[PDB]
Amino acid sequence: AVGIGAVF
Amino acid sequence: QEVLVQSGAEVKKPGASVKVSCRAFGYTFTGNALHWVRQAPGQGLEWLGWINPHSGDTTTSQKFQGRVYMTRDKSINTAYLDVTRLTSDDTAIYYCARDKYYGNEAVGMDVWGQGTTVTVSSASTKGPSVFPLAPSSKSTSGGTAALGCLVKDYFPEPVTVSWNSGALTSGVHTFPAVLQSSGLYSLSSVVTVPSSSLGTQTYICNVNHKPSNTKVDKKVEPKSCD
Amino acid sequence: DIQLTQSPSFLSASVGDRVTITCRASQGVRNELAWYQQKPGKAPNLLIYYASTLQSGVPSRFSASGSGTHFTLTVSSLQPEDFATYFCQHMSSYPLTFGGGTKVEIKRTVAAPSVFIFPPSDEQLKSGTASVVCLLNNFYPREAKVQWKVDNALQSGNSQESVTEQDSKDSTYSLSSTLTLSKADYEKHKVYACEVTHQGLSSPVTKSFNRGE
Repeated sequence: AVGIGAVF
Repeated sequence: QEVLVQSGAEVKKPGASVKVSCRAFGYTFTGNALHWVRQAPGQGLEWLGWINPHSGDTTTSQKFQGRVYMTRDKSINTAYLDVTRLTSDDTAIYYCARDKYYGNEAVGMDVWGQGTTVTVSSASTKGPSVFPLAPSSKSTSGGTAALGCLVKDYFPEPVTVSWNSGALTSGVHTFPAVLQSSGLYSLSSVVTVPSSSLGTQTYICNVNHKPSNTKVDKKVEPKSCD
Repeated sequence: DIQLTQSPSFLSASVGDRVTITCRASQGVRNELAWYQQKPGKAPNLLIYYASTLQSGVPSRFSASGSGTHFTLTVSSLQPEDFATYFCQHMSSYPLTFGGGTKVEIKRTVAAPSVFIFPPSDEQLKSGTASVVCLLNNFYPREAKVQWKVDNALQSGNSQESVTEQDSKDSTYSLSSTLTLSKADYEKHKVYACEVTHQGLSSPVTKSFNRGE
């Protein structure tokens, strides 16, 4: 799926 | 629990900008992507974009790029949506919504803000004109008369309508407002009552419009013929 | 953009029925598909994600299946709180898009509307406009044809309807149709009529009045 990067 | 709380309703002229805020409580704000979605009256759901609150990275739908901007402020757990160069086509309820974001990908929107209504129009604030919808012997149906008030030409939404200061509730229908071709709103509120007692009962509609700071009453009486 | 087409768009059902709602995608979206419920005045609530995983807090009478381009949401043993609009959504590429919705409303017996017509008030005419209101009260099903006839001529383009949400007590609808004319156009004609066609009416009902009487 689309993603918008890591969040930790 | 986990909640998102948005800022209050906005009213703007075409060409203006609006900034809507959304604050997260009960979970780590920067742990989940946050979407912005809008819904115009009577219509479906349209995705504007989303933001990673940790990094600040965003994706904006093609049709809003260069016009809608998403930011955040970690110190107050708040995301912002700035919509610029507004037109009446931007009138809608705007939602922020958290993604479950398992695996750092979109999965589904599990916590939603309560929404923020944004109205864009060239109209100016105006309280309603209130006209009686008078019952007539000629309109009797069985043992029933219908009566009401027409609440015409106000801007922006909403109005509130009661009858007899809230003492009359049974049989009342206050219709959803319609946006007229003039750009002002209108609605009617109606009630069914006994025909037999129209000569002695009292019916007053109470119409309040907070944006214009107006409170109006209209008595509604049976039509007589001379 | 991916188009999500839901069918049916509108459905009537009873408590205890099983409802099957389909979402067809214009290109494949794998399992990257969610379903939502929305009630009037409220944000949507998530029901399903990963095409078939149930969201925590959702009853087990909700289930879903599919992949690729064909998905199905099934609500078994329908309960009163399940009458709502349902939407699918994909997240397989940008932009995210939603289906057009499927509204599930509750069946009840046919009820003909009571019909009332209201001439414009003298107060409003004094201001340059005339609004004529036709009210259809407490009817089922929702489908109703309301036509304005002015000196026997059918009107078009000068009226607006508003409908209530289905009543939580009696499962009926009420509807207003408002004909709005300038004073000049109102004064052109004499006989104002609203004609109502509805399943509960053996023949159409007309309510009318004569301007200035």
